[PDB]
Order: sequence, then C-alpha cells, then structure tokens
Amino acid sequence: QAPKEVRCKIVTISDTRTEETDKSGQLLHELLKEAGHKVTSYEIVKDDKESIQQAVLAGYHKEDVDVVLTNGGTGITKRDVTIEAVSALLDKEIVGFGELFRMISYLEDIGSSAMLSRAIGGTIGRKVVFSMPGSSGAVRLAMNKLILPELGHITFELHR
Amino acid sequence: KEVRCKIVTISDTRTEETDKSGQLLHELLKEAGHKVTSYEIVKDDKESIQQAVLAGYHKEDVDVVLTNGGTGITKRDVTIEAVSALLDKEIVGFGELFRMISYLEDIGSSAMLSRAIGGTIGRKVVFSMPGSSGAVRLAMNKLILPELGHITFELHR
Amino acid sequence: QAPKEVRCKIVTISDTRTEETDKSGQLLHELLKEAGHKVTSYEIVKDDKESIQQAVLAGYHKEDVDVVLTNGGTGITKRDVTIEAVSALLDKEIVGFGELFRMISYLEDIGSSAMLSRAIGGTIGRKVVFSMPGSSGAVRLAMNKLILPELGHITFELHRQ
Repeated sequence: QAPKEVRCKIVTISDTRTEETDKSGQLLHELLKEAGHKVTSYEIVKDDKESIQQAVLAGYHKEDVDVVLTNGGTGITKRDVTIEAVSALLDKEIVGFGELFRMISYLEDIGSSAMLSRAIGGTIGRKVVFSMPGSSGAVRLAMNKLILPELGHITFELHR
Repeated sequence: KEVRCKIVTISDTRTEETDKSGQLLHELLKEAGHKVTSYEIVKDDKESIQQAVLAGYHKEDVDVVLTNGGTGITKRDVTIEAVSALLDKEIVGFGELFRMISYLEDIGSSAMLSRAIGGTIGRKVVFSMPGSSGAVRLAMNKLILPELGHITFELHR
Repeated sequence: QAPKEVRCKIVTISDTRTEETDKSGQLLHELLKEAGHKVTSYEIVKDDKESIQQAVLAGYHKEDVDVVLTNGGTGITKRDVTIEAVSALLDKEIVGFGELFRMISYLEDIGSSAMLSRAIGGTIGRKVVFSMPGSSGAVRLAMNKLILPELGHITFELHRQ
C-alpha cells in the first residue's frame, strides 16, 4: 500500500575515519534517506575482526534495525578481514551479491580492478547484512545496482 | 547423443496437473533430442531431495539429474545445501553464469537472490535450479542444453 | 617512476608436453615479455596434486619470483586436480579471478562452454598465484583481460601490505 520503510544500521570499518571524514557512511545515509528508508544506528568501528563482528551483532540485536550495511576493511592483504569476519556470522550467504557486484563493477565501472574487489551479503535470522568495500564509488554501485532495488523484497521475505 | 535425464520437481504443493516447470523441462529436453527416463515431485525437505537425487544416480538409464524448486534465501529453502552435500565436484560456473545471465537478460537485480548449483556425482551430473519456469527456461537454453552432450561425453571417457 | 618489472614463474602442468611443444608456456612468456615483465623460473610438471603443489611452493620460495602462473590440468573430471591442489595452499583466494574469467569467456569467446571452465587465483604470503586452463585461448584471455592489467598493482599492494 506504500513504499516500505526499511531501518538500517550503518557501520564504517576504518582505523582512520572520523565523523567529519566518513564520506562513505554519509553517502549511505543520503542514498537510504532519498530511497525512503531510515538510519537508526551508525558507528565507525576499528578495523579488526572482533570489532566488526560485535558491530554487526549489535545491529542484529537492535529492535529497530532490519538491515546492517558495512563499508570498508576489504582487500586482498592479510590485514583485510571484513569478508572473513562477516562470513563467520551468516546463516546463509547470498553469493549473488559479491558475484554481481564484481561483474557489474567490471562491465560498468572499474574494469579489471573488480577482480580484486571483495563484498559479501547474507542473512542472520530474519535480518540481512551487506558488506561492501570502503570507497564511495563501490558503495554507490552496490547500493544503486543491487541493494536499494531489493531491500524491501528481502526484508519482506525474511519476515513472512 | 541422446542424453537421458531424471526430472525432480521439489515442492510441497505441486501435482502432475500443476507442475509447469517439470513439464517445461520435459518439452525442452524432447525438442533438443534428449529423453526423460524418470520423473517425480518430491516433498520439500533436505532428505527427500537427497534421496531423489541419489535415486536418479542409481538408475542405469539416467545420465543427468535436473531439479527445480526449493531454492530461496529463507531458512526453509534447503535445495542448494541439500544437493551441495552430495556433489563430488561443484561446477561453479553454472550458478555464477546463471545469475549473470539472469541479471543481464532477464530479472535484473533480483538475480542477486537467485540460487542454483551444478556438479558431478561419479560419472553423472546434477543441475539444480529455481522453481519458476522462467528460471528453468533460461538455465536450460543458455547453459545446460548446449552442454549436455559435452559433459556426459567427458564424464564417460 | 617507471613500469615495474614483475618476476614470474611459469608452470605448465602436463604429462606429455615438452619445452619444445609447450605452446601455452611459450605464449605466457611472450605476453609477459611484451608487457615488460620477466620470467625467472619455468618448468613443466607432472599432472598430479603433489607435483603441482611442490612446483607452486618452489616458486614461492624462490627469491626472484613475485608471481606464479600455472596452466593446464583443469577440468570437471576426477583426474583434473589443479584448482583443488592450488586452493589448499592459498592464504586468501581472489575469488574475482575465476568468476570474471568465466564471465568474460562466456561473453567474448566460448559462450556456454565457459560454464565448465576452471581457474583460481590467490595469495601465499606476499606473493600471488594464478592457475588457468591450458588452452592458448584460455591463457590469452586470462592474461590480457585480467592478470596483465593488474600485475603491477597486486604485487605493489602485497609488497607494502
């Protein structure tokens, strides 16, 4: 009867970003607001597995949070642990997210660089989590091409 | 090369009279020059799914097992996990290309949620796809049908 | 600065090929040289898990080797073990390599056959490994579309890490 309002927690994974410099977290808020959704939780967490997992679970336990969106901490180096940290908490991995994110990035944005891109999405109970790279461009593509178009559908399916 | 296939429709609600996808699989195979040697609608639970796949594997006149239905992102959708546990080697390109093609040529972003898996079991192969006839049609026309002969040939060498 | 010269080891997985008939190994060398890179190690290894892993680790331990590139031994049958053999050694798998390799192969070269193609890329310490099918067409695509464009950046990222 009306565009469902999805409530989300934004998590920016970085050892250096602050509220004044968190461009990607700010972008996530603007994209969600414009799409008719709401941000009910936001925090910048240190870049380590335990901090990331704690932030995701904190969002999960918040009554007014339906989805957890994280950005940053991804990469091919040993110090990049976002994907592994989040993967460990997922009930079911929505593999199509990471796959299509890379495919679309390759064809429409960064080309071959997308080969090194890492992203993951999945469910935890009746809620969902999407973890994307930290650049604003990665965030914008993932949100506009994949997440925003499906948020309402996913939450609906998980709550039924 | 007339590949023999078993068709498994995973559903708690479909019947022979309403199984569109199972019927479509029949038609697509027939038109392609292949044959259906086994068919059944099995309840939607992990054990019924696995038993149906293994039943096809153990049938002398079944080269390939094709299943449709039971997929999804919810807790009660277990097809991919049920079938994955039985595979010797996963043909990862099936699920991947199925989603890529679906995204580009059909359902767009909805494909991000689509689930499908293919792989080998001994000298046989299994392909599990979503339950809608559209998913079945795309998977068969774009990926499975053109490769059935090639795969069975490679596995029987 | 200047185009960094990456040092690579070429591994051809085969029970029949010889240095004279190794068409794919020769192609890899050519592509790398024209791209400004260098081959500091090369060997044709028998097609079995243990030989493949040994050849990859030998490359890792070689002081003047930054990247290991293997071709051959891939397939969907039980006797094709390259991907599983290499996968067991990787610290972190660069999933985008295999995925994009198949996607591009589908769209530009072999269509549906790409569904059966197998390839894997990943890191071992501060070094990287890419394993691709043995056909010249597979090698050409993997190298031109994905590896060559990113070699410099990858090694750079891993050297600093």
